[PDB]
Amino acid sequence: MALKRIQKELSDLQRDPPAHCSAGPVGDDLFHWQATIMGPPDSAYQGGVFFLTVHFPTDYPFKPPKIAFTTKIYHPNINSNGSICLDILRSQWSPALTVSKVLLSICSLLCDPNPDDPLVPDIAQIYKSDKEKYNRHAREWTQKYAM
Amino acid sequence: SKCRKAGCVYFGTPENKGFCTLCFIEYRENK
Amino acid sequence: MQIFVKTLTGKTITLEVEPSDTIENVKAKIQDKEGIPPDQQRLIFAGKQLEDGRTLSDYNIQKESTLHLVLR
Ligand SMILES: [Zn+2]
Repeated sequence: MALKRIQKELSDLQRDPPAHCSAGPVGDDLFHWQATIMGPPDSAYQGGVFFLTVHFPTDYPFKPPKIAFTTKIYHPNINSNGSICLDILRSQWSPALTVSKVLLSICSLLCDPNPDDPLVPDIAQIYKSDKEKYNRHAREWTQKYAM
Repeated sequence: SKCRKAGCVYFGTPENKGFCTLCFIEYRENK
Repeated sequence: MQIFVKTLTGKTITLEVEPSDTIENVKAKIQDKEGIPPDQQRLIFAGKQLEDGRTLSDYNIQKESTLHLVLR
């Protein structure tokens, strides 16, 4: 049943690819996927490309996919283990959402970080107290790691 | 249609005896 | 066969290709259409960065398949 759902989503991404995000299988295995987020214009992560890893639970779409960053990023909501603190990946998930939709939200998260739900508080403290030192540090982190 | 090599993520081709292009050249040179 | 190349700007470019074509071949083909010298292109497919020196048959790029293009 999940094999069908995953396939459906994969057909869609071939039909209307979301301009900055790309997702697809690792090898011939449909249950493990690899995906990228192009760094958003007018954000500190601009130009950089960011590789992620998505595993679907066998009871997908009812349980959310497990998505991590493989590329390093200076963000309050993404830790060194590449874990993403997003609510639509935990409690607010709905089987009506797709991987396309989630990837865009993760992109939005790069655009507008959640400063009150911080995986790495050090970084979130800068995003409040020193907005520009954040913008400065994220740019280095985009250039060394994502270029 | 994954390449025949155990730990290879790339896709093969019948014309390359089931190997992805660079495994084929690895096979032909070893062969 | 036919493929789609989607830039971050929004515009989708349509390209006539073959399975045995290399990346250098592709990056040269978009120079013919748009005018973006091959060294300044960054091509992605379905989550994987394409590496010059490997064919499209490797990455399983088939008909109607879509490549994202980052402008370096
Ligand atoms: Zn191989």
